[PDB]
Amino acid sequence: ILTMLVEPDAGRATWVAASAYGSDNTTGSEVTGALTEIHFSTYKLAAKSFI
Amino acid sequence: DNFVMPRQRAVTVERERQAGKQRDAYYVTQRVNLQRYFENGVVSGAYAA
Repeated sequence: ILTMLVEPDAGRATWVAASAYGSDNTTGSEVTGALTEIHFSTYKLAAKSFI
Repeated sequence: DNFVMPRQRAVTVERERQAGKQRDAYYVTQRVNLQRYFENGVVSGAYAA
């Protein structure tokens, strides 16, 4: 088995209102994201004959 | 000359950065007091009650 890594999608920022300029909301929201993985595998093909 | 000025530390400024709000807080503190040696040596007048 071969395991590959897949990167997540994109987030977005926030437009802070003028009122919250001095509070702790000035930095805006937080963008989260986690990785993901996929897998590969194989199958077997065979045939025989006699003389 | 009956009064003194006990003091531990002078006036000190101290700035701090608060990146969570991008404000730059400023602090100034000092420690002082007013004490007299003996329980006498002051008189104050007053208006009529």
